[PDB]
Amino acid sequence: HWGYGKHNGPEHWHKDFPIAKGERQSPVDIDTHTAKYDPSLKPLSVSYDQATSLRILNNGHAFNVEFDDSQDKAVLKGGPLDGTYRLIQFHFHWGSLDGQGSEHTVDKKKYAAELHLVHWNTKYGDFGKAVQQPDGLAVLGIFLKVGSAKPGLQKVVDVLDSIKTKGKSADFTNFDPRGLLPESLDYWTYPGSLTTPPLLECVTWIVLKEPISVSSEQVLKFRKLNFNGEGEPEELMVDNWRPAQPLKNRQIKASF
Ligand SMILES: O=S(=O)(NO)c1ccccc1
Ligand SMILES: O=S(=O)(NO)c1ccccc1
Ligand SMILES: O=S(=O)(NO)c1ccccc1
Ligand SMILES: O=S(=O)(NO)c1ccccc1
Ligand SMILES: [Zn+2]
Repeated sequence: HWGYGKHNGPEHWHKDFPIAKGERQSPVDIDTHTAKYDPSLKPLSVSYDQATSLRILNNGHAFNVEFDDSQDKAVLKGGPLDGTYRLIQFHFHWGSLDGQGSEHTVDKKKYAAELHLVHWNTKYGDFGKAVQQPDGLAVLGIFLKVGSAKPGLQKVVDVLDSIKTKGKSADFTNFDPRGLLPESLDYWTYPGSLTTPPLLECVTWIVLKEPISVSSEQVLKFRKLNFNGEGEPEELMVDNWRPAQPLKNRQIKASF
């Protein structure tokens, strides 16, 4: 199936997922000098105080920290969003080297990794129905740069050896996603899509300007994960990022 290898990578996805060449695909390069401040944007509200993480899973593409979304425990509101969006899971995209890893770029600059907190519009009832709507999802993207260690990420880092291969999962309760946010909520927003197949165009992207810093040791542990399942030839889980796609007929707005 799809992956990030030479024969099943981003350049091959379109054959099974035609929308890969669509009109609102993600990620995109964020040209800071073309994005315009938008006064109509309301203050962004990230309410993760009642978040309930459940477990962490290696799905063979990345690892997802899943949350209980049967109620409005962890939600995203405001900004360019209408209504309430429920956090369902978060994951990262990273590279084999510190100079690459992020999916979105800023003035062509690539970060070592990118965090994606996925939320679905509660007016659609469930994630499944949400991915059938143009405003069904909202993903908060956060860039990671190598520097000082990020305390709030260590818990994730230390559980990774228990989910080394595809299909493995482990309990991951009481994790606070607020520990992964930067001080400032300044952001850029634009209409986009999932950056992984099925590449559905149902996402309102909210990408924070301020990156969080993680240590070399922390990202190094991300790179020890496997794309393969237990017992198969080892393929390190690195460079699981989709490159920038054509912006086409879209405008990126800045909250600042
Ligand atoms: O998911 S894909 O990249 N679509 O072309 C793929 C490539 C090779 C074999 C199976 C799937
Ligand atoms: O797609 S997932 O991240 N892993 O299965 C998920 C998380 C919460 C609920 C359903 C699915
Ligand atoms: O676009 S993503 O944030 N990363 O590909 C995403 C992944 C799974 C489900 C929704 C969004
Ligand atoms: O574009 S990718 O397929 N995923 O990031 C890639 C694979 C190997 C090296 C760089 C990029
Ligand atoms: Zn992602």
